[PDB]
Amino acid sequence: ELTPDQQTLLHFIMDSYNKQRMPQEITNKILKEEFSAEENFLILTEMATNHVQVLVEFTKKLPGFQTLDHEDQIALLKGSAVEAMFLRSAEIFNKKLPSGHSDLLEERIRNSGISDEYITPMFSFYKSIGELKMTQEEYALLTAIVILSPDRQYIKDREAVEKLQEPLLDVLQKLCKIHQPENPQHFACLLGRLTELRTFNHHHAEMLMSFTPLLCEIWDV
Ligand SMILES: CC(C)OC(=O)C1=CN(C(=O)c2ccc(F)c(F)c2)CC(C)(C)c2c1[nH]c1ccccc21
Repeated sequence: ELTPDQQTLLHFIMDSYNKQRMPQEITNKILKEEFSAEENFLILTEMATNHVQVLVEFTKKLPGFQTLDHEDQIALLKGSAVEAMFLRSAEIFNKKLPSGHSDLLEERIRNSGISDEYITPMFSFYKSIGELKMTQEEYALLTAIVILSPDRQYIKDREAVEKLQEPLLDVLQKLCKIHQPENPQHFACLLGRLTELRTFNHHHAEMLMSFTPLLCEIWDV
């Protein structure tokens, strides 16, 4: 069902998606026998910095992204960093772990210097989106779609972003039909999550209200 053009777009995206730290690289670090809230916060700051570094690089390689106006490119990166981080956290969180460990993961993140006001919403999101049983390809495409969002603040040429976003949505809709052929609702389910992710922008802003040179550059703190 993917056209040849679509197959190659997907392939370039998965090549670049596959350069991130594996879920266990992240999750082994938090779950190790020796734990403190203090080192775990520093640990999370490091992981957030690497996530942004890897996202920056993902935008260099994302087909068409570097044909955009340079200022718009930076604005898309800054407008999408936090949403991208939470989506990847959902993907990571839903990967199988040894006995007791997903419970342990959640409890440590809950005792890392950040209040329950933020943490509870975020784990409900991870578990809910987890029940959709998205493939790696769906996560990758939905990430690209988040980044190429024409309605971000400060974009000068919104039509230019739209022209790259629409082909990605077309690919995603095919992937949903390929991967869950008996679930006609799937694509609409993922459209929903596009909007739900945006709620995290406010929480994170709040959370920070209560860092590394890259995070200072991209989060603007
Ligand atoms: C691994 C990448 C994709 O994600 C992270 O970096 C974040 C992960 N976050 C997760 O919840 C997360 C982290 C690790 C996991 F293994 C997981 F399943 C979920 C969220 C948050 C807000 C706790 C956090 C994130 N980083 C923070 C930095 C400072 C302060 C807070 C954070």
